[PDB]
Amino acid sequence: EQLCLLQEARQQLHADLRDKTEAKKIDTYCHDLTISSPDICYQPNSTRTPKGS
Amino acid sequence: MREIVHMQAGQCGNQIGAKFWEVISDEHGIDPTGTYHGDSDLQLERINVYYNEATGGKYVPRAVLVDLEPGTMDSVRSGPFGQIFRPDNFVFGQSGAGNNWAKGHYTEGAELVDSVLDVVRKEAESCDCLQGFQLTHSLGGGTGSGMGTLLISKIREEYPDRIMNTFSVVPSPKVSDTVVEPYNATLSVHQLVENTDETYCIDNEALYDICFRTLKLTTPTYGDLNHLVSATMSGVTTCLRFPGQLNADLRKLAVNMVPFPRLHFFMPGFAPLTSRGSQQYRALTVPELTQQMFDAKNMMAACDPRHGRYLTVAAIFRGRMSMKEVDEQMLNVQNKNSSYFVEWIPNNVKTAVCDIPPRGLKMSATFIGNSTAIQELFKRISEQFTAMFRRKAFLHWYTGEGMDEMEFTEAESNMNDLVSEYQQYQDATAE
Amino acid sequence: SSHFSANQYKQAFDSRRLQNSQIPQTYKERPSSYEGFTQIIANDRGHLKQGVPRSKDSPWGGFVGTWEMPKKIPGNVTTYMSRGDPAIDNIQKTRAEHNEYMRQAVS
Amino acid sequence: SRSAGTLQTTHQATYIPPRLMPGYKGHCPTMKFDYGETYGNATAKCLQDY
Amino acid sequence: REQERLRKELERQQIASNSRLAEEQNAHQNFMDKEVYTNPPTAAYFQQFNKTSR
Amino acid sequence: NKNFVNTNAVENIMSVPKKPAANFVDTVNGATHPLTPSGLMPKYVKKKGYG
Amino acid sequence: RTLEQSDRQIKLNRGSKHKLTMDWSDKLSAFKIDEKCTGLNNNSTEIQYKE
Amino acid sequence: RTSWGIHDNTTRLSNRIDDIETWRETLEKTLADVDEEIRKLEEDKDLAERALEA
Amino acid sequence: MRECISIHVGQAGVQIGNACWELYCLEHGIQPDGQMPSDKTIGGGDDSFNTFFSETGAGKHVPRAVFVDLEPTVVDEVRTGTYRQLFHPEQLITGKEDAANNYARGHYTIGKEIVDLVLDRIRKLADQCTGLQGFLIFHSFGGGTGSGFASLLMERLSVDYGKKSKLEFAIYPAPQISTAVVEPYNTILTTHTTLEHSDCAFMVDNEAIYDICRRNLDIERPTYTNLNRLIAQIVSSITASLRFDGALNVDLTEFQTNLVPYPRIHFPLATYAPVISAEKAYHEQLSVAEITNACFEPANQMVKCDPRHGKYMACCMLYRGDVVPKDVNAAIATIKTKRTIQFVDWCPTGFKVGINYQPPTVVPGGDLAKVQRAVCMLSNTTAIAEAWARLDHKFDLMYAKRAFVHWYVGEGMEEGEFSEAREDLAALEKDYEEVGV
Amino acid sequence: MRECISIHVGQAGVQIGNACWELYCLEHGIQPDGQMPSDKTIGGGDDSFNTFFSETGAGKHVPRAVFVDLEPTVVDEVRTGTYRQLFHPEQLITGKEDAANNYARGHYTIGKEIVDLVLDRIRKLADQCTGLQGFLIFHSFGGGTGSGFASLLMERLSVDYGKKSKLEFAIYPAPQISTAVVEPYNTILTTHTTLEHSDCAFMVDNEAIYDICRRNLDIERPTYTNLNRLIAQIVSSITASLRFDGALNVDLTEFQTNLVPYPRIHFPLATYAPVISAEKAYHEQLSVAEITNACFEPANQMVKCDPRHGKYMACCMLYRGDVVPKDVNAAIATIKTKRTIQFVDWCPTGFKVGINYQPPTVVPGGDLAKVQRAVCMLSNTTAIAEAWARLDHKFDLMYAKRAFVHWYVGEGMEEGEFSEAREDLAALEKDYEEVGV
Amino acid sequence: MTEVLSELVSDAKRHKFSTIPKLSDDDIVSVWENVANFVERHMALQKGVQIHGLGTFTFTQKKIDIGNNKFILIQRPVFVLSEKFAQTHRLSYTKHFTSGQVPIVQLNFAVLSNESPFDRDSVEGCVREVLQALSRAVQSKRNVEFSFTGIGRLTIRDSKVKMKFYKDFLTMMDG
Ligand SMILES: Nc1nc2c(ncn2[C@@H]2O[C@H](COP(=O)(O)OP(=O)(O)OP(=O)(O)O)[C@@H](O)[C@H]2O)c(=O)[nH]1
Ligand SMILES: Nc1nc2c(ncn2[C@@H]2O[C@H](COP(=O)(O)OP(=O)(O)OP(=O)(O)O)[C@@H](O)[C@H]2O)c(=O)[nH]1
Ligand SMILES: Nc1nc2c(ncn2[C@@H]2O[C@H](COP(=O)(O)OP(=O)(O)O)[C@@H](O)[C@H]2O)c(=O)[nH]1
Ligand SMILES: [Mg+2]
Ligand SMILES: [Mg+2]
Repeated sequence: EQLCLLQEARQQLHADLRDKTEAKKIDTYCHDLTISSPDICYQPNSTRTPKGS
Repeated sequence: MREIVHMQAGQCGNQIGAKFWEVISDEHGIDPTGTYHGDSDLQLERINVYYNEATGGKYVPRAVLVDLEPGTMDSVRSGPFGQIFRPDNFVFGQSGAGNNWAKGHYTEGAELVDSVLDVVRKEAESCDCLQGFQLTHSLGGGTGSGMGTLLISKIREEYPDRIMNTFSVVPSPKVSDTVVEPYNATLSVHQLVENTDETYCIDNEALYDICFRTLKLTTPTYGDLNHLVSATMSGVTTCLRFPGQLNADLRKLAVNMVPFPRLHFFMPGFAPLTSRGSQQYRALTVPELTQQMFDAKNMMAACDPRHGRYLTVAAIFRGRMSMKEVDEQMLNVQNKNSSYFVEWIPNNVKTAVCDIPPRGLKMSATFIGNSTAIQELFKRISEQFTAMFRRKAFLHWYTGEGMDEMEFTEAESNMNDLVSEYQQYQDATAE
Repeated sequence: SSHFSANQYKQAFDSRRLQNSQIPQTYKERPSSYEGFTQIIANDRGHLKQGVPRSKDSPWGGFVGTWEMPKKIPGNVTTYMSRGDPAIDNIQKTRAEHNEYMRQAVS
Repeated sequence: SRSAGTLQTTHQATYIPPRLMPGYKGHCPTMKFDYGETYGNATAKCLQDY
Repeated sequence: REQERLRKELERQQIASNSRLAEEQNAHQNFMDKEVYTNPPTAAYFQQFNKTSR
Repeated sequence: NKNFVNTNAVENIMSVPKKPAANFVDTVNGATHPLTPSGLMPKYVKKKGYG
Repeated sequence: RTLEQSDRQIKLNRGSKHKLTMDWSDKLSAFKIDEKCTGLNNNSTEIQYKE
Repeated sequence: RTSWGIHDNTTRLSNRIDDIETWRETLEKTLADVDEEIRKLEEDKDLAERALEA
Repeated sequence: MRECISIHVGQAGVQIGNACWELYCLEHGIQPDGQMPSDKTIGGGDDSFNTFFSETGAGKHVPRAVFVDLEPTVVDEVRTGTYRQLFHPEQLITGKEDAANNYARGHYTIGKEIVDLVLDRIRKLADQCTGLQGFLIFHSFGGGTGSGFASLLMERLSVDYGKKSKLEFAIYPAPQISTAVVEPYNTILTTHTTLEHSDCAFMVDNEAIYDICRRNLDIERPTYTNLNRLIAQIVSSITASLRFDGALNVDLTEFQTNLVPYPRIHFPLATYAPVISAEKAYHEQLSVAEITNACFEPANQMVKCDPRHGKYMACCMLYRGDVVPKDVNAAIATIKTKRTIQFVDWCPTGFKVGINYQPPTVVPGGDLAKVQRAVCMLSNTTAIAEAWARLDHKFDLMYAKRAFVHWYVGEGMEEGEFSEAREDLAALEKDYEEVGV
Repeated sequence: MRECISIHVGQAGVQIGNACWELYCLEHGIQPDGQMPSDKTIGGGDDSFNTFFSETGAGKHVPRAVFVDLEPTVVDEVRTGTYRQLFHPEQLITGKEDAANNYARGHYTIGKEIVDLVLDRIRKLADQCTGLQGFLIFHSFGGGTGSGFASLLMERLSVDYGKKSKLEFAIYPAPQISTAVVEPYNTILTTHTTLEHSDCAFMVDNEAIYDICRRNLDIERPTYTNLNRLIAQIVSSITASLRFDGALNVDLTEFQTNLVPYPRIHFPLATYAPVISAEKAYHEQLSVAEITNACFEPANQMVKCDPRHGKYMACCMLYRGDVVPKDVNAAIATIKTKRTIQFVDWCPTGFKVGINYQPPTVVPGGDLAKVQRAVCMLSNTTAIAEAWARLDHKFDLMYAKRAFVHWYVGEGMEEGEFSEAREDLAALEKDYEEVGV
Repeated sequence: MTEVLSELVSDAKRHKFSTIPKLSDDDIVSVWENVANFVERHMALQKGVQIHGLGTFTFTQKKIDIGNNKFILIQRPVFVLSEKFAQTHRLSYTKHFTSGQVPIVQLNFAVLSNESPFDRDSVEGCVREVLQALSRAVQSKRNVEFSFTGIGRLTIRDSKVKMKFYKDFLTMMDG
């Protein structure tokens, strides 16, 4: 009974940690973006706030 | 936000309603837990018509399951889509019915009706528009007939401005399965004609015939019967849940189909219904759906459309289609078989079009017919009733549970003069 | 309660010119003249005194809601031309019924 | 309790200072300066009333 | 003509500010609908039953 | 053996029209509210003992 | 294996959306260039002797 | 205000990178704590279960 | 300045209003957001849109329409999709219970629930209007809201607004195709109450346009979108002279004066020409005389009443495009010399011409081919007496046994209204007989 | 020297003032701690706050208010809230034990233990201000502190200050919605002693505010916070003429002289227009003509009554923002030419306008929108005769068999006071009828 | 004030268009006498007569449990208005808490036509036209006092319905 709970707590943390590592990948990509970067342009909406924010 | 309260009485009514909520939960993409798992928002706009919000994204059906035998209550709780229902609106008794209309009406069936009406009142004033009440049962047993008619009378006494549509499985004589079913049917048709203002009579022999010819169906059992009944249950209220080119709800169908108040027993149908071997030989076209609606063997009320004259015909289509094609087909049927139509009503067809087909099919159709051929099943019930009332058979049960023979005479006289009213309106000159 | 004219500017201040497509209410244009020492004909309460020619209209004004309008409306023909004599007669009949029911509802 | 978040009145929920007035989901997304805390465990009551 | 253009630009500024306030107010309304005004009972509401044998 | 065609048309001639519901809506979405209790219909100014 | 395939389709979708936003941003900026050009008349104050 | 505007949000993005790492490291250590705890519990599950045939 | 208020009541009215305001936005260059594509100066800067669209302080075009229905499905479908930001949400009135094909439900029940709110929205729009020209009321003579609430609303409009123009666009039940069953009952009861509170009612059925789409457009199975697009073209050709400069301008106050010879005779027909597709217009040289002959042909009529069976009273010809008044005059002269077209003896001057220079716009992905000239043909003829006689025969067949009367009475209308309505249209029927001689 | 003393009696008054001083300090740029920021956001001295805020030696801006209640926790949550440093400590006066919905307990037993202290505090504030212009008493007619102690307080203010103006903001009980059973007793007991000791009492109904928030702001489930924000905007629009600049400005002595015809008919009605949210405020005209048409509307009154079923006496109109006198004039002219409004016979001139320049200030967390125009309309109509007659009927239902009278008898008051209150309000009914005659 | 004798029966007899013009003013009164005896004899055996029309005659059982298998019952016969007629004519019914432990029987045309020298086609019209005439009297705003002789009088004064039960009925139906 306890091993199934300990497995379940591992499964919650691993799904959380997988989100943290590649959210840092997003934020590092935004941090390294500069004025002279070629992947930089006007956006259609940009300043929207998505649902689940 | 017009919305319908569903009630289901007896084993037959409970199984039909379980299949009905299964079908209209597939139509809205709702899992048996209660969450919405669909793809489009069209399945989510009018989800309040049949489902009530719970905490989170849970959708609890607005259904009341009533029975005097707890075994069917356990069966419909533990069967497919049994988790969707609320355990509080599972009011039951632990006595039984015994296929006795007197026991279901004037005895312990009337013990349960207090809690039954409490549950239905809770669901009814949990509303905001409350389109009407929709009941399913059978006129063959005790709880289906007696208790069902008791709920019909009480709900009509409470809210006599709401659309009350009941379906009811009428007994066929060549299916039998009960010896007191003419008594149970005659004692309940009186309450049906007097109180209910929309009735879609369904017959088990017609269902079996549809399964055995139009669907082959080597062993249909009671699953396919309730499946077809659920198809016609969804096809009459599809326009409340989905938008369309020409909308028509239960009140509009009742207005356009019922000429006189005690003239409201219908002949439902569905299309397409294609066998597996003939699946690839068939192309779904609006004339093909119109023909399969206007085919005699496709009927679900054991009447023959050629054996009578239609008064009014409601035709509810589903899917993307052409209004011109629909209108020319529904005019061409009137122009072709004009002899099977009353001439004192021009345009004997109400037409509705909804552009949201069921999951799977691209087009589908639903027939509702206020034919005067509905009198033949009532005549069969009346002749079996007088056959087993000539010698006063099986009356000791009803007199023990508290009825006199005068109630049986009222039931026979009301059924006889209702059939005579059908015959008189059927054999009427134009003007 | 006093829409007492504008002389040169009566061409303006019209309901048609100030975006009021509804029919307008007729106040008394062209003010009159008096002599002086008007009677007080009241008290310090809002009363009308005894012997004053009190009106017979409703103190709360004349207005009818939707659920007390007549079920039938004549239609404001105001023409009485190219119609038959029974048409003229029953148009007068519905006009009289309209006026009577509005008068009864106001009073 | 702490876990249910039920000790907030209507006045404390709505009458927040105007410099931080347009909050999101009943919080202040910019006024937040305490991150990464480890000392403190949530007991059975805290995890049951969450 | 410059006064008319200034009036129209002031109107446009008001529209932009009202659009930001509108998205904030819609977020607040959705927050108060899907949260706050809901009552799902937790385990502590049922824990306080059957905790005494007497 | 009564003539149902005649004995339905008779009360179709001379059955009772019901009084329409004295209520109103204002939300551009429905939301029917009764008008007689409400605040809009004047009845207490009539009363019997207003003065 | 399906998770690593679904991660590829996410980057392909956002890669293709990025190429659209390359083109759409060029249309907005070209719209503003033609926006000031259409408004130029003889009495325009914008106007200039230039090579 | 434009040159300082980019620099202000570059530090805000850099603050969030350090903000995730304060929680990404603690969640990584708890996974090592859970994995060690699972390994210890499976051995002690086996020890009592090997005592069943004893 | 030439403001018009469009009240779309019923499902038919709301769908026709969708197809109308789409064409109006395409004409005036309005996106489905309410904004000009370019700035205030270029690509616009005019004030030609104020007949239909009012302008807020920022430059957002919002329509002068009031969408009314008692069911919520169609109005919510308008509220959520494409033109979701164009239409005003307070001008999208909907209710809970529909009238369910019942004149008396739409007249005394739920129709009377909403009329205060509808008149409030209408008077707000009229206060916005600064030179209002009239009300274009789009409805059907079918069932429910299009009959009962439309008749009640027009009664209230006649009560409060005086003698303002109240032009109906009415979907008349076709002689063979008809959807509802109680449709003759509703049509009798609504024409009885809209005989007096009306100025003019353009009568546009569905079966004639079905035959037109089969024969001239080769669709062979059209739908409500195509039907409402043709109706939108009709109303655009009618209202064009209030927005576009022309040789002969026609305003909304003129149609009653030039199409109503006698009171209670205010039901003219409608026809659009040249309604034809591109692969057929490739082979044609479409000119003024040809499209006038197409208008007077008894197959392009958009109501199934052939003019061979009656006499014309009035004839409004709205020419629209690169049309020349010389060829207009020649075409009308040769129509007058033509004998199959028959005009009544007491009307030597039976024609009224309105010429507008704006070419007929085309909806992208539409049905109609682009042409340089078009005619809105608007005739008041005695051939509609056949349709009135057929509908009265249907009413008498339904009313001899008095089926479907218990619904109306048991939810609130007196049964004497049926008899007085049938008497009113019998008087109308004799009126058409006496006008025809 | 345009100072105003704001008294807030009862729970309703305390919460209304809690939402009100928020809006005042946001308008005047005063921080929640009471310290005005050192330059960089404000210009110069800028002593426009002096009408509501005084200047201590520490630079703190303490308001000219008094929050008085016969209960803890309701003023104590203010003392422990976000404005704990803005209010003086004994400025906020609390009792120990409730009057508890009892006029007798709030007027004869518990009120005469705190009335002396609140009079002393009012005396200190009045001695501090040198241009004392009036009192603003915010209370409710639900009863307890809001009725008994408010009546006692106004009775002592009448003899202490004499002819100084005393405006009231009274939360009148709703017709069908009631949070207390004994509300008719409390309201009719306080509206027998208020009449000879008042000047003008604006009348606000919670159910009407609920309906306004439901049909305009699109909040389907509003809250007392939203209510008190609306009354805060009303009183801000009233007092903006004292703090800000305008074309023609309205003194507090205007509100008695230009609004009440007779000494005991001093119950006018507030109305705010527009009251629209930001989701729909981008999509209307915000014109002064439309906001006048909206404030002259039964669907936008702050009290649940129909003004079309009665005659107006006076209308004090505070136009606030970017308004111009001629568009104001044309709006008033078209209202005077409307049908549904009928003025009373003896009052030719029934309007009094005040044009201000400062636009309304929006709270960032409220429900309203940033607009350039607003109208606070104060209407003295005869439609409150229905409300007074309803109160008299609800009094006569209970008092016919001496229900709930033993509490009032035992708690100081005698039996006859109910009879004199009933006779006084019957005389008020007769006055309201004979004025309309 | 409007009784049942000599006005409603006369209107239902002449009644311009009538199903039953042959039966006399004594006969329509006697068939409602039979209806009254029918309602009496079925309510005596703890049942309730429901007529589609006016309404339903039931009880209000006031059952207080004494203890040791004893109970005191206060019985009161009540007449609940049919809600269809109440909504049609807007009469303010008196709501009565009626339990479902009362068997409910419809009006028995077979019983009313058995001992009568008449038939079903006449006994059905004898109640339908009387309900229609009572509805016409409600339209006419005349004070209706429609009698149920042997039971009580149903009074419609001004938008209100109340039934006064007779003393003998109230003392032999109480149990
Ligand atoms: N030309 C055209 N006619 C339509 C359209 N939709 C509905 N109709 C007509 O409307 C009739 C059906 O009645 P409706 O007008 O829709 O009824 P309603 O106004 O919505 O009121 P209810 O009966 O309560 O639903 C049909 O006979 C059609 O002829 C449409 O989109 N185009
Ligand atoms: N508009 C508005 N009214 C309120 C508010 N809070 C309370 N009320 C009104 O106050 C009435 C009840 O009287 P209270 O103000 O609560 O009581 P009190 O004046 O403090 O006197 P006590 O009853 O002795 O405590 C209710 O009917 C409400 O209408 C509020 O926040 N806004
Ligand atoms: N079509 C159909 N008929 C059924 C079903 N179950 C039972 N019946 C019929 O119902 C009749 C008996 O009714 P019953 O269920 O006993 O009614 P109850 O006593 O109230 O539960 C039998 O003649 C069956 O033919 C079903 O699932 N579908
Ligand atoms: Mg509709
Ligand atoms: Mg309090």
